[PDB]
Amino acid sequence: SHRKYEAPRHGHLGFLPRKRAASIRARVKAFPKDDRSKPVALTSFLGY
Amino acid sequence: MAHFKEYQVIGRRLPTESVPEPKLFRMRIFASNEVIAKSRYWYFLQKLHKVKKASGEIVSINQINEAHPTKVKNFGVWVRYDSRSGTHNMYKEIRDVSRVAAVETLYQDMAARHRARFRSIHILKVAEIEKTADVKRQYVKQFLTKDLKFPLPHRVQKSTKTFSYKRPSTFY
Amino acid sequence: GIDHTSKQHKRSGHRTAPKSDNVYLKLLVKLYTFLARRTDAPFNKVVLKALFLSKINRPPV
Amino acid sequence: ASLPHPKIVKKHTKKFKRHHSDRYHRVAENWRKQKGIDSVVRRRFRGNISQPKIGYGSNKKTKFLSPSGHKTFLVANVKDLETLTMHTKTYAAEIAHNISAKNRVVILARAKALGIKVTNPKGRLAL
Amino acid sequence: VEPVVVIDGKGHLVGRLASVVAKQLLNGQKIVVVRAEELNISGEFFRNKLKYHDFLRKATAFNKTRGPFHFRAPSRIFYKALRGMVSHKTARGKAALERLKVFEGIPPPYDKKKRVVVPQALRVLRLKPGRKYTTLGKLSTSVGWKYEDVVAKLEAKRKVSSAEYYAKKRAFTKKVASANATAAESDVAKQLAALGY
Amino acid sequence: AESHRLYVKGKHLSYQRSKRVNNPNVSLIKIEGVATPQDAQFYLGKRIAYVYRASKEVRGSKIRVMWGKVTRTHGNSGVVRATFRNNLPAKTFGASVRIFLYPSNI
RNA sequence: UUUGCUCCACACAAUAUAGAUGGAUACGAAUAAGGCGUCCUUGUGGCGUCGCUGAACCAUAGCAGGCUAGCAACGGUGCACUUGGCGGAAAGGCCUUGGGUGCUUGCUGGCGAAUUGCAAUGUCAUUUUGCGUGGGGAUAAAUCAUUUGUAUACGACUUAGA
RNA sequence: CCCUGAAAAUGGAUGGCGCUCAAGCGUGUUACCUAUACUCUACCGUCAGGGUUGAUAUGAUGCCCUGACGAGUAGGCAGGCGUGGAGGUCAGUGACGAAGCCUAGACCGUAAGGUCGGGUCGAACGGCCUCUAGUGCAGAUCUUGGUGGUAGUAGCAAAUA
RNA sequence: GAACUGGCGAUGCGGGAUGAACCGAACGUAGAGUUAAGGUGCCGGAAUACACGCUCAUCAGACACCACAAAAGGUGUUAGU
Repeated sequence: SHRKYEAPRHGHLGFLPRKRAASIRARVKAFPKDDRSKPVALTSFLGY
Repeated sequence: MAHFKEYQVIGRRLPTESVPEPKLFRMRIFASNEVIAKSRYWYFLQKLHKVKKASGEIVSINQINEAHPTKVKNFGVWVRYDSRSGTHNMYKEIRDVSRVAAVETLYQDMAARHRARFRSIHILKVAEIEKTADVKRQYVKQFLTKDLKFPLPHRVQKSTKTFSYKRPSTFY
Repeated sequence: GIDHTSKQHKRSGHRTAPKSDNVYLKLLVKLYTFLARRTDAPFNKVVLKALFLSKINRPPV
Repeated sequence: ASLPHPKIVKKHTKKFKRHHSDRYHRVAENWRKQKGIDSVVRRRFRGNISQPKIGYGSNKKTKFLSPSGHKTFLVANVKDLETLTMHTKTYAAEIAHNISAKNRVVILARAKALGIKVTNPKGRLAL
Repeated sequence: VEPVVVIDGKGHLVGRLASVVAKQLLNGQKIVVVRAEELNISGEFFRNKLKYHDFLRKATAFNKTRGPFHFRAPSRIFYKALRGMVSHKTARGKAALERLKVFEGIPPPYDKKKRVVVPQALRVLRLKPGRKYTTLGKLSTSVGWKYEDVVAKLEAKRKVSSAEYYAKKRAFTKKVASANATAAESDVAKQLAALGY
Repeated sequence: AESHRLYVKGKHLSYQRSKRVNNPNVSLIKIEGVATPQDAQFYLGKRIAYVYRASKEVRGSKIRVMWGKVTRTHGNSGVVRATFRNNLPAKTFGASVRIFLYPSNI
């Protein structure tokens, strides 16, 4: 039978699995869309 | 059973001492063979007179061949058939070269359009239409115009092999 | 399949030999088997069948 | 050689092993007929082991024949062996398992003298 | 009869092509299918998209990563159709499936090899004119395939290069036909015509 | 000559079978270039060889042969039935066989 | 590491084959339309011709293919050399310049084959290797142990140490 | 015929893939596929009907001829296989190796089983005609004994060290 | 819960995917041929046979037992009175 009281789910199912990242340096998955008219430039930087 | 022939079936009641020479009733029956033709004869004689096969006899069964089996004819057919919810009378027109072929077309068409099985069809009448202006259905009328001619667009050619090397055409 | 009208493999229900192990009775049976095969007298067949019977089927005379 | 015989047909060369003798060690291969009420073997469902039947019986003209065409007669001594003296093309002598080696030598010599084939001439040979 | 048969999937109906290819592979013929994105399915696009969404909802409830997988590429949709027509769970089915390659577009080395058609699976020969049909590439893009544009660009490049090949081929075959015709009506030509050549 | 073939190519398709039971004593063979039972009537009685390779050399060769013959036609599409001295091993479903031209009635 | 590793050649041994037995022979698009050829006042142009299947085209003769001289002509086709290009979708292939050399059944010439005994796949392919021969090339790392805490139940992770 | 009427809970079922001048629906004509069914043949068994004795055959519940049959729980009957012991016989086997045991080695039988080879072993044991029974095991939460997986696992953490 | 018959129980085999009972057919061991019921795109043996029509569904339909559908409606389309 039904829950008898509605509640939102606990936690976000889009951040699964809650495993260890394969590297200590997180991967950059998407870069900004290229604007070929602009001067050449880095789209990201590294730091601590 | 649509390898149809036409038979004349003539039969009668069995002669008795008080009534010799009964009245020799005759029917025209479309059927695949003589056994079915005699069955249909007794079916209709039972349904219209008080004569069953046990009290009667088939005097003659003869196959009637089309007199001019190689000239295109317009045929008017009257049928009565049984639907799922009642009995109906129908008139149809078939353009074809012989009576048996018209009746074959009739059975196929009644099966296709009304789901009427052979069991469910009585062919009341098949008669050649003597002349035009008596044809009343447009699907027959449109083939009776002057200088008729039409193409057959989109020809599909049979291929004997699994793979073709040419990406075929439908010209005709 | 066959629609059997009678029981299959049915033994005739008659003794074809004496049940006894008397060798002399068996020699008598051999004699009358030969006699009933090689003569047409029904007497020999009757005697041969009578030689098969049990004690209760041969009451004293 | 032996008497000429028709070709030997066995009709079932495969041992009839008891059901689940490959499943449980406690069930021996010696054939037993399943008598359970639900047994698929007894009910002869497709894909199961076959059961021994009288239909598999050997042709009576080749039954008991060895592939050489001889019937086997077990012999324990020379006197047993001469019982096959006049029957060398239908019977072959087999020396019993419990005959000593020095007696097997004598049996083999007599069999070679009389023409009797011996099925196991190599048993207990000394070297 | 060829060691490898390369099938141009453009204009074929997916299920009839799948049935033909499955029987070929099961009978031991090697098949490479190119231009899977140009395959056809009978019925309107919205109808086939509804069918694929109904496919998409089927998944193992307690773990979706083990449920039925929903491949979006046109070549994998056709491969899915080929499964179900091959008993893929047997060793013989795995061998028949290993005899098969399916591609979007025509990659090398097949871009320089002859492509054939399967007339019993050709839409133009099979579907009644006026019946709606679906294009596999657009259906795949709608259900989440990512590479329709790059395939179209790269196929345009292959088509221009192929057109240059064909113009050269036309020149050579016209030369050969004219020189053959010049050498016709000679004694050998007369005798070969008498023999049927 | 670049060709030396004196046999017709064929494919071993399957055993004789119903939907769920096969019969390994009979093999179904598709002969290349044969499409009707009328055409397949030509090849009835022709010897068939399945040729295969082994690592171990047996009798002066490493390539072994299984002999059989065409018995009757099968279906409407030129497939024939064949029987072999020993049944074909069913891993050959899809393998090539050779239908020879002997015994010849032509 | 019983003088290691790797790559070309090479004869040997194994090997094990989802199945060689003349050739996978390349436009694109349309199908109620097209292909090819030709011509022009270059088009969504005129004219002609074709399809109705690859039943085609190429190839195809020679001890499983041995031994040889020419003739018109400078063809055809392999093998190494070589000139330049083109191809990145998985390019790993395609095209081309020039010479050398073998064969040529385009035609006319010259010898042989047998006895596998009346058939027996009658062995001609394609992989993966290991041992040798003779030429070329190169001359490391990882783990354990120790160490850190951006990590951690243990593994694992992240650092450092000639 | 199609559509509306036509709403249920894990994701899912014309069996599946898929199929649209069908690979759908109605109807017709053929060809083809395959059951332990039908036809013919062989072999096994069963039942039935028969032949076979004046020098001719293991001397007859033997040999042979002919025909037809063959599903089966509970159950009935028949013919056989195997075990302990008893009478008789083979003047049987055996320390030159009995019995037992092991043997993806061989042979016979439809089968119960029988026989042989090889290895191990050390003192008795078989074939045949009969007699006799405390005579055949997979189960009984069967009895007694022995041994697993679990598993190098749980646990060996109260009483300050 | 009764009647008659045929079955299952006690029974495998081919077909209905699957299933005690449905269809076909009942069974010694084999070979050859032919079929039953059911099928012949592929799974899967067997015509992507031939022929006449009907149907396009933004919940099509697809074989008896059997795994459901109604009253009521539609200038959808097809025949007809």
